Amino acid sequence: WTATSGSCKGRCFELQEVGPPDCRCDNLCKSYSSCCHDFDELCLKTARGWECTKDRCGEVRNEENACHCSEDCLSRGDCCTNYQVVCKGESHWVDDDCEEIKVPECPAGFVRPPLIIFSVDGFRASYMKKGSKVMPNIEKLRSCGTHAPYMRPVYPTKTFPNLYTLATGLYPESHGIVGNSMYDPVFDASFHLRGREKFNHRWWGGQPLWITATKQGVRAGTFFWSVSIPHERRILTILQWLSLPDNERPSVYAFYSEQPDFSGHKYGPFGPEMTNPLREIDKTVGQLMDGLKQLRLHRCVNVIFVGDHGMEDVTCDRTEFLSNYLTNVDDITLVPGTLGRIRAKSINNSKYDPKTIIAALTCKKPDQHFKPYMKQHLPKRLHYANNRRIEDIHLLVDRRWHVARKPLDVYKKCFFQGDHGFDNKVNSMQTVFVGYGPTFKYRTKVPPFENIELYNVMCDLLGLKPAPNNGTHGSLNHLLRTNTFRPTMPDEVSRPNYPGIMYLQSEFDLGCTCDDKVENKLEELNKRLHTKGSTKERHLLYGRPAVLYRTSYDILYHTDFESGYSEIFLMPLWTSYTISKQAEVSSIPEHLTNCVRPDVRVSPGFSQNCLAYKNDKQMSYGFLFPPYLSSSPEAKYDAFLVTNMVPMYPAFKRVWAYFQRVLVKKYASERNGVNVISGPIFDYNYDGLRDTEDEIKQYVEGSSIPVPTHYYSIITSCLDFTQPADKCDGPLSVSSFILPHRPDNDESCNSSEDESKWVEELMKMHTARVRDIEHLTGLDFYRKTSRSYSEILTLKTYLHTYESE
Ligand SMILES: *[C@@H]1O[C@H](CO)[C@@H](O[C@@H]2O[C@H](CO)[C@@H](O[C@@H]3O[C@H](CO[C@H]4O[C@H](CO)[C@@H](O)[C@H](O[C@H]5O[C@H](CO)[C@@H](O)[C@H](O)[C@@H]5O[C@H]5O[C@H](CO)[C@@H](O)[C@H](O)[C@@H]5O)[C@@H]4O)[C@@H](O)[C@H](O[C@H]4O[C@H](CO)[C@@H](O)[C@H](O)[C@@H]4O[C@H]4O[C@H](CO)[C@@H](O)[C@H](O)[C@@H]4O)[C@@H]3O)[C@H](O)[C@H]2NC(C)=O)[C@H](O)[C@H]1NC(C)=O
Ligand SMILES: Cn1c(-c2cnc(OC3CCOCC3)c(C3CC3)c2)n[nH]c1=O
Ligand SMILES: [Ca+2]
Ligand SMILES: [Cl-]
Ligand code: NA
Ligand code: NA
Ligand SMILES: [Zn+2]
Repeated sequence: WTATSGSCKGRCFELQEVGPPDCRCDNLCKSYSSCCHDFDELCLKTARGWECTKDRCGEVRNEENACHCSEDCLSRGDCCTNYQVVCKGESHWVDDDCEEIKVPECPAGFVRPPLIIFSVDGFRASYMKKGSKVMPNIEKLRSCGTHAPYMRPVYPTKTFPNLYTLATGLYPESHGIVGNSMYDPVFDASFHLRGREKFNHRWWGGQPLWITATKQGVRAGTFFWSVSIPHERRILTILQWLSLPDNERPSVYAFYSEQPDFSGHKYGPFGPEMTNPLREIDKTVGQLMDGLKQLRLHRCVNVIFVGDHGMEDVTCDRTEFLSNYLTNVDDITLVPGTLGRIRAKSINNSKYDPKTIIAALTCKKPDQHFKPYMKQHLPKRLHYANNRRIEDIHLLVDRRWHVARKPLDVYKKCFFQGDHGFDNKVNSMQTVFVGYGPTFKYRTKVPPFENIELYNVMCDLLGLKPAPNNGTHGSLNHLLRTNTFRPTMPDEVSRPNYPGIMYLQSEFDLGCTCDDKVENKLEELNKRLHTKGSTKERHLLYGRPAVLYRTSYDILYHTDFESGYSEIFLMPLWTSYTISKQAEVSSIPEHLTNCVRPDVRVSPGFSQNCLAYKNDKQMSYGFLFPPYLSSSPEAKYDAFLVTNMVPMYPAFKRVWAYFQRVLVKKYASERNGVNVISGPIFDYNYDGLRDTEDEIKQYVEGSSIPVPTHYYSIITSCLDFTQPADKCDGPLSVSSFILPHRPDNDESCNSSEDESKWVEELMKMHTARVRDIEHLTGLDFYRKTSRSYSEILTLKTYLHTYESE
């Protein structure tokens, strides 16, 4: 109950919300049916429209008008945004040449440049080029400021997950807004777009920018606008707030546009009906910039123009129905559309089985347009698993398609021609970023980057210390003229041992055998120097990775590769090797097919054993440095060391062998040499973070050898591919992957065919950032390069997406 009989007089768009049942006059009151009786009359004035005309100039202040063209309007802060243009011979902001903003040029009393966040729903990245003729204000922001060709949203590429990621710097799994629709089993409660539950604070985790600012004594504009308040009124309200006295005036403001998303759903992303919504958004930008210019704030404010996600062509006829696959369709609940989430209809049904649901959904039709996953098997780059609100069973839906439970759900719910929500790598889901203002660079293009990074930069823009988040602070310093954040490399926690020869062959009883008892002063000083690290500068190009947690591990040198070997996990944490463009691929000699050799630098007690693999009928083994790329028949023996061995399911060995035999040489040829770092990952609790020993759920049978959940590789070369990887003088180029270590290849529907038809497609799907691998392993890479640390942070956040242009 609200006693809606108080008044909004003098209170219109008040900045602190009042506690029921006193009536409200803030920009959100409509959404709560809590505005005072007189809110529309006082606060939502529309008389005479939104623009000064010739004959309104100098007029007598009529307070009924939506905006004013009288003489006192400038000092009142409530002129129509085109006042000075109509009545003072001034030019529109878009018609002025842009001039570099070297320093903030602000009115007296401003302690920092204000930040205005202008967010647009469904603004697909290619609108910047394709709609440029009809968006002159936006094009001026873009070309005069700092811009990215596109900005990558988070998954799912839905509105609320992405806006809240923008606000928090957190993945949806961490902030808790994991879709536009959700069930939380602990609350036993549901979140929906329509309705009241979404207002309850328990849905909304992390610390959004407005709370960060408030806690640190930076005043924030109430960010959110009830939908019926028109755009013109939102802009005028922001401009009025910017006229408050210094002690009351916010330093950060937000504008949100429901367009072009609203129309994009109805007409598709490039429907001829889409020109008008784009023109209208540009006009709103024009009104803000003209308004700032009137207030002499146009060279003082930092403006961010940012989208939440793009929009793809999707129609009712491109719907797959679970009723075409499942006999038991009534025993499941589906969250439907551009992603699928499945759980049991009733928790009292003990006959429901996710195993059989997944199987009935796997590779059942030749051109099936969704793929089912247990959430912990989704590509790690999605970071979409560690939340009780994310159902165990997930469907990744092909772009341009929908999934529904039953055909009745679609024709009793063709309306729409656009939608979004798909894999955040998809080109049509990419969105926009432009930063314009004193703190951004002038006429600068920056590479594509992920929206999780922006919270840190908005904090930087406001002099705020960011709450802990998933951005990599410093990776976007290259957007900024000043206020950069100067991070330090994390300190190494564990230093390595460098073991020499300490064990005799006969101390090992690992049940391993090798055909290698075959016999020199020249070449014996040689093998010794290699084992002391003589070739190390060739194979470890960027320093050894730092171990950022407490553990016991050894560095092992070899002719062709270097590794950091964990005495706790009984395998390398990392193995580093360089493969030049000239390198040759050889095969494993026949006599060496099942060769495993004891490593006399590492005790039997800290070694794997071959008997455990023999006894484990499910588990086999592979090598991290591939024997195929050995530099000489003699160096090849190093590759069969028990300290280079890792457990591998036979089904995964198909993947791994093709990577090592075919793909590594292919990249070396294409990139003029590559450096490769590979290693195991353990993430049994699917939280994206390195597991401790006591979190490991699976061991090679009868042993203490832990089974990795994933294998990674980081493949670095010179960005200037005219220089070989091992002799590179400038910026680097990287691609990485985190392959799930699975006992079957059910994920790849064509896996009964030759690896040349399916493995590279699997690797692409599991593309990753170096930063993702750092979280998962507790390692820090690129410790010693000649590049600036900010530049290295950017490289560590790079994702190679394999989408076309
Ligand atoms: C992306 O960035 C984020 C932010 O940095 C990273 O997430 C952080 O990771 C930390 C490590 O996992 C984690 O630290 C834990 O904090 C626990 C206290 O948590 C509360 O307080 C914080 C701070 O205000 C708050 O943010 C949290 O909010 C979460 O929970 C509510 C709902 O419950 C949500 O509204 C909110 O969205 C958020 O949920 C997310 O995080 C939780 C995990 O905390 C997930 O479960 C959710 O699914 C969701 O993803 C909390 O309100 C603290 O209690 C933990 O301490 C335990 O472990 C330590 C090790 O130091 C041990 O010493 C302690 O004994 C303790 O163990 C005890 O509790 C155990 C569990 O019950 C029990 O098993 C033991 O036996 C002990 O009794 C821990 O330190 C931090 O909370 C989150 N922060 C956020 C915002 O999510 C994230 O990792 C990054 N992702 C990647 C890929 O890098
Ligand atoms: C969807 N929505 C909104 C709305 C607008 N902006 C938002 O976040 C932005 C605030 C500024 O920083 C950039 C993020 C949010 C987040 C989701 C809570 C919601 N308002 N009205 C409406 O329908
Ligand atoms: Ca983990
Ligand atoms: Cl959703
Ligand atoms: Na075996
Ligand atoms: Na298969
Ligand atoms: Zn939408």
